[PDB]
Amino acid sequence: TRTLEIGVGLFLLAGLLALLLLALRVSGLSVGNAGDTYKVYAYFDNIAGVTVRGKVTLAGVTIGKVTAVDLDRDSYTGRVTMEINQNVNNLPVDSTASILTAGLLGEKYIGISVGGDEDVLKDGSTIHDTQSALVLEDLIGKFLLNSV
Amino acid sequence: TRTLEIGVGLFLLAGLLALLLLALRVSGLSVGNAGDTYKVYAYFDNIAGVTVRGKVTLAGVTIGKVTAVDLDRDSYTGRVTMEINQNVNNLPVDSTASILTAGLLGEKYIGISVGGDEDVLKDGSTIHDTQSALVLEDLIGKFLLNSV
Amino acid sequence: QTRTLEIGVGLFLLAGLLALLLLALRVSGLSVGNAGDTYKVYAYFDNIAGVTVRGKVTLAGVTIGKVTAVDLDRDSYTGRVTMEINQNVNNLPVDSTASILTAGLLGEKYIGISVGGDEDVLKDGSTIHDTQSALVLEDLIGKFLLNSV
Amino acid sequence: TRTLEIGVGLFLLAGLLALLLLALRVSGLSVGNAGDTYKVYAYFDNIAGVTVRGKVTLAGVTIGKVTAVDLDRDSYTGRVTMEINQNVNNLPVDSTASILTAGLLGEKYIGISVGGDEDVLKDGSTIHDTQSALVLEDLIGKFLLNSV
Amino acid sequence: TRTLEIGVGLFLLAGLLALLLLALRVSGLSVGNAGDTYKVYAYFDNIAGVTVRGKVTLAGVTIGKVTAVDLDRDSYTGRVTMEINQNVNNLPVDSTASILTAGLLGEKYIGISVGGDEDVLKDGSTIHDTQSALVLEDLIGKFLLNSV
Amino acid sequence: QTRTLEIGVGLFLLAGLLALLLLALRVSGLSVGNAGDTYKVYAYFDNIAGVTVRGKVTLAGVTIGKVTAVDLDRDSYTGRVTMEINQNVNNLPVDSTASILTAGLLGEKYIGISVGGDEDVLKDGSTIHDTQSALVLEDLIGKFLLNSVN
Amino acid sequence: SPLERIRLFGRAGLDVVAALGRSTLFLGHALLGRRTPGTGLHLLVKQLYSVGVLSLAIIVVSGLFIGMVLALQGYNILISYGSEQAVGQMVALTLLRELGPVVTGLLFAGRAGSALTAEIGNMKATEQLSSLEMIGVDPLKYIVAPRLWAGFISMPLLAAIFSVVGIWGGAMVAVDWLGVYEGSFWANMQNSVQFTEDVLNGVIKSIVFAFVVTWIAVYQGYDCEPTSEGISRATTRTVVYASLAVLGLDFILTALMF
Amino acid sequence: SPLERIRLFGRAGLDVVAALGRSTLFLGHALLGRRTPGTGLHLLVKQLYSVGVLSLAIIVVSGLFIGMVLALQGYNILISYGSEQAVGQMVALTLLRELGPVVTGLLFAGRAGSALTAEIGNMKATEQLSSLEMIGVDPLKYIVAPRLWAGFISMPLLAAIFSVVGIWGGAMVAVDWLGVYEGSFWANMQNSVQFTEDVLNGVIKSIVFAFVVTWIAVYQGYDCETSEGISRATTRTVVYASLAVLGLDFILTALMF
Ligand SMILES: CCCCCCCCCCCCCCCC(=O)OC[C@H](COP(=O)(O)O)OC(=O)CCCCCCCCCCCCCCC
Ligand SMILES: CCCCCCCCCCCCCCCC(=O)OC[C@H](COP(=O)(O)O)OC(=O)CCCCCCCCCCCCCCC
Repeated sequence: TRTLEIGVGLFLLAGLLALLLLALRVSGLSVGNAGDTYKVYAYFDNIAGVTVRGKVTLAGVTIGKVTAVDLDRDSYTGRVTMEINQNVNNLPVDSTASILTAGLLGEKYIGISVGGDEDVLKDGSTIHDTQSALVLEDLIGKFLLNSV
Repeated sequence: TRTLEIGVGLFLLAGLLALLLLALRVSGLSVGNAGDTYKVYAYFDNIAGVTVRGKVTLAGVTIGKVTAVDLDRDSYTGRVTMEINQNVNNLPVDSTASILTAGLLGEKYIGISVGGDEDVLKDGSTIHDTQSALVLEDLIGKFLLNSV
Repeated sequence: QTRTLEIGVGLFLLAGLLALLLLALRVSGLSVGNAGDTYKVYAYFDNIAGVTVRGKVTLAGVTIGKVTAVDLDRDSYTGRVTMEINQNVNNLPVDSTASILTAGLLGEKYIGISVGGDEDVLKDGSTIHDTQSALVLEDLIGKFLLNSV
Repeated sequence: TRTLEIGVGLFLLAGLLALLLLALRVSGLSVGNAGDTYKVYAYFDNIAGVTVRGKVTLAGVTIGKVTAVDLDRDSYTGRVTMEINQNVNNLPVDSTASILTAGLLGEKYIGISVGGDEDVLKDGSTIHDTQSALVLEDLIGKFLLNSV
Repeated sequence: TRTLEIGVGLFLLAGLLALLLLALRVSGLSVGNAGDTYKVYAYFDNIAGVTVRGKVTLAGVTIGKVTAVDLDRDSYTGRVTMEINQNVNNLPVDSTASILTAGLLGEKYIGISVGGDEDVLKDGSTIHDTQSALVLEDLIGKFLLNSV
Repeated sequence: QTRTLEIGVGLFLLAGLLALLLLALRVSGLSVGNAGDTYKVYAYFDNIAGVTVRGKVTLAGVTIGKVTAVDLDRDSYTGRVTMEINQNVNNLPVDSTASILTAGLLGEKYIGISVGGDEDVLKDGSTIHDTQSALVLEDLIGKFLLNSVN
Repeated sequence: SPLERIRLFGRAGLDVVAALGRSTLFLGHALLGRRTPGTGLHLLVKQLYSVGVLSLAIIVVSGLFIGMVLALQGYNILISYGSEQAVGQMVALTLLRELGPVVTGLLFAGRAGSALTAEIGNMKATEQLSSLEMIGVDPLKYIVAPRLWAGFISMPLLAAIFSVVGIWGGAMVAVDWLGVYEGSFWANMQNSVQFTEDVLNGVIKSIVFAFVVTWIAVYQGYDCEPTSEGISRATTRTVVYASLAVLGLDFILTALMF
Repeated sequence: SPLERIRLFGRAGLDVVAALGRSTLFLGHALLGRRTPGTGLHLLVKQLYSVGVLSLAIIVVSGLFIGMVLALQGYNILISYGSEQAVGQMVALTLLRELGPVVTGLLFAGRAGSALTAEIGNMKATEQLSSLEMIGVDPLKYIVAPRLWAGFISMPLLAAIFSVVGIWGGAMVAVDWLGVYEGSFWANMQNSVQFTEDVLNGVIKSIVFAFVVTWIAVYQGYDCETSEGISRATTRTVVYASLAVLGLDFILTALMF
């Protein structure tokens, strides 16, 4: 009969919908609400807690997702490769890519400033300057010992 | 009256379809939350922790949920679109917004502050002035490394 | 007609099963032999950031009741908190000041009522006239701790 | 047959022994952990985080638990009723109990600092001297708005 | 067909008895003579976050365990005992033993500073001079409530 | 004779369950090609409070490896930590110091590595001679609270 | 026919409540009707062997497996936070107040919730259950009353044994496979369970299912139509309804006491 | 008699290790033997309606109930930890990482692990299967192969639907009656779920004791004797499949925490 096939098709579609929901509406992946995105390199003198799948942001709004971290085997710096949503590409090249601790003890994500009005971007280029990752040590190893 | 007891099938369907509607009734509103909500917009300089559906608050009590976040491609600032309860409509225009923090670790929620002027609002208008959200970087980078 | 009796008993027991709604079914929340009823009271605050309903209202630390309503007034834009107090305590003077304290350092923010002093106790169904707000992190930091340096 | 009757008996006794093992070797129940000891009252100004069954202590080592919290309607203070370990019967009356947070963010317990006096204890008398528990609001509200 | 029937039966019974013997060996796996850990006493004025089976350490690495805590009836102060691996047996008596907090909020442990150089230990002796564990109240109660 | 084949393939299936899949034992991770070949490094400290095993060792924040073990150098009576580094990163000079850092504000203490200044790089089986110790809320507050406030 | 389809749906819906009423009538007649001549305690003993003791291997191996799963799972989840020394508190909390009675319901309703139904069903369908009425012995007080009384007082004991073995087998993997302080395990365990709030709570939560699982596992067997397929359909209706009842009544009995 | 009891125990030990062998040979003949003349996809659809679509009304309601249980419980055990917002990162971990995939095994092997063996054993008893070899159709690849393929591809979908309904129930009860901030709830949940280590882990964890539940539910009915034989084989398969759900749960979660 045909009610059999309609029922089993509805059940299969419900199972596939549940799988895709658990994937996207719970975790999120390359597939999802976001479309195409372009990569961007950045050089930080330290990335303390920066792990993959952070929230690279501007002014708070999410700009994309960090992709890879590396210790550049030449300068011993943190090379961070991140993804930027194509919904926003107008950001300038000559900006500052800072790390920020979310709230007070949230995930250490990446924010970026606006770099004036120069040549916009190549979306695959690198960044020039960045504020290194703050930690308890670089602070309480100078301002509690070699200070008042 | 057994042929009349097909009506119990409808007693069950109308009791199950009602359960279905209640399953899609997840809004938290009977007379309290919004009733018939209304739009408003705000432009912040940094919206770090105001992920969508966060509670908006006047004098602390919730008013609505922030419906969406936006990076305005013009100036790369944060245009948030938030919904406001129906009954609360005496919010003056000079009521400025600011991003308070939930307790001391909880994710940031935005609130408004009555300034007081005649022209109330338009529910489709926007808020001009505001105080941005704090960040544990600028607070120590511009006010601890700055004077100490 | 055995189906008549079977359906009758089935319904009389399905009722006793749905007699377990268990969604705010016991409006009193302690037991079946405790105090019972409670007095109502309201307070007008300037900021009630963390006074989420079903919290605790207390005096000197010992819990007195729970917050029921978190309403907002349209005229003055000040939050109106409507809480209840257990029957045993009914002797709080009117001049008592309600202030929102933060449990521990991060715990749920409760509303304490510091006793002032007067003869007239209360109407216990009336409001409070004085208060002290709930110190929020942002407004505090930006105003004062930024002002020092 | 008695061939299986012991099996039923054996494994029923095993189930009951398992109930007793759950009630004793997982909960320290009324089999004897601290003997039948006497209470003592203490009057405080604020008992905010003093839940039931706290850890009343001396010099850090545990002494017993608080049995009850009360609002004595006369002076509107905190009447805390706590049990003291019976073998410890050398706590003078001039000793004072103070509410302390366990370490940095632990549950608010009370600790008894020994004053030292000839007369020691009725074990049912009240205490007089105390240091009421701190509260963030009153603390930062009277030492940040005035001092600096 | 039968010479190996009961043969494999006894093979399986031997496997099962080996499994049961492996299961039983948890409680008191191989403690024996407590390895090479021997008692040593310590006195403190206040040990808040020091419960039974706490951690002891020197230079951060674990030296042994914290055996038991109690209240001396005479001086109304806290005695605590700890077990020390004999692999370290160069700890002199003038070595101090203070209380530290794991990380910044982790349960309080006992750290031991090696101190000076003298007759080492009898592993059953009693450490003499030390510093107690900070309690939140007295700090803000005598450094904030009194100075700032 | 069919029962013989049945029990034979039954033993075979039980073997396929136990040997190949169960016993949760020695790692064959990339044991043929494309491996990491972690190499040991020693470091002497003064307090390793939160450097329990299976922690993280990193340079500039990107994880370089993990901590193998910790111990007490009996003669020195100071902490000794042995941690591994991937053979891809063999460019860390000798005078590169180690330092116990705290992730965020409460995240577990990891071992960061500040680069050195000499040309001699490493042996990956050698030790680290100079470093900075960890902090401790008690000794820290014990230093600059009653000496520079009162 | 769509209208007759709704007729059949309403027929099944009313049949469900009719069967529920018939079932509570049957339970009433079974538990407190009268003392029949053949009745005795040896019945209860035989059934306690057929319902509980045979269901010991399944429930004990389940306890061990679900316990080491609970431990080896929480240890991973607690490793990131750092409170692994409290894993003993976790398993003794979940496997004793929620996952203990729930899984031993889903399992006792699987073995002795299907064995019971199939057994007294095959009784009804071989006239062994009817031939008892000719001899005069009421079948309720002889065939089902010992089943009910061996399900009421063997599922709580099964849950206690299950929770004990699960706690022990969680220790046996947290301690001797993932390496936490055994003393710390047991100690931090017995400071944060509050027997009168978790252990007795789990025991009551298990008793309520013990009553509602062995009642719809022996009724569904006393009510199956007498054939070789009605029985194979009742021994599935009872597993479905008993797992559903375990889950639903556990939801209720945990909303009644958090 | 002791010696005869030991003989019987050795006989049973040889049987169970030979049954696994016979069951494996049966699975082999069932999945990849040949192409029987009467097969097709209509059989797979029909048995997918009996195995999966009829087992929807049980595991969906089970997901709802266990979701509100998981939320209403963790929030209670977290109300004393201060992180009552992590409820999202719980009812989407316990109900995804271990309990949600497992309970779908303990339940699918109760509704379609028992109905399957009853429907495929009563077939053997009413001479159905033996009357299929005379028509020439291989009974394994016509009667039991669609059961196997309807258990392989309908238990994972059941687990996914169970986890989705459980997460949504934990949400509905975490926000309505528990008052937890919906925003922070879904936020922490979406953040700390780590797809590649939890979602796909639960899915493979479900496929394992799908393959192993439908295997011993179908076999235990292809190898039973009479109504008393099937009424016992259904209990045997419910027990063996709950055991092989929990045991495989332990073995799998040991290989990936
Ligand atoms: C957010 C809202 C959602 C919550 C919904 C609430 C659900 C509550 C749980 C549902 C119960 C599931 C039972 C399923 C059985 C069924 O369907 O019933 C189905 C069968 C009839 O089906 P048939 O058609 O096969 O005959 O009925 C029975 O077997 C009768 C016995 C059922 C017993 C019901 C439970 C009784 C409760 C007793 C509690 C008091 C115990 C205290 C004693 C010490
Ligand atoms: C990523 C890896 C992929 C995973 C691969 C899946 C592996 C499949 C193995 C399943 C084995 C079942 C075979 C079929 C059984 C059958 O039909 O055979 C059924 C026969 C029944 O014989 P009888 O007629 O005598 O009753 O035997 C059984 O009942 C078997 C019981 C099943 C138990 C399986 C549990 C396996 C795990 C055990 C845990 C180990 C303990 C260690 C803890 C310390």
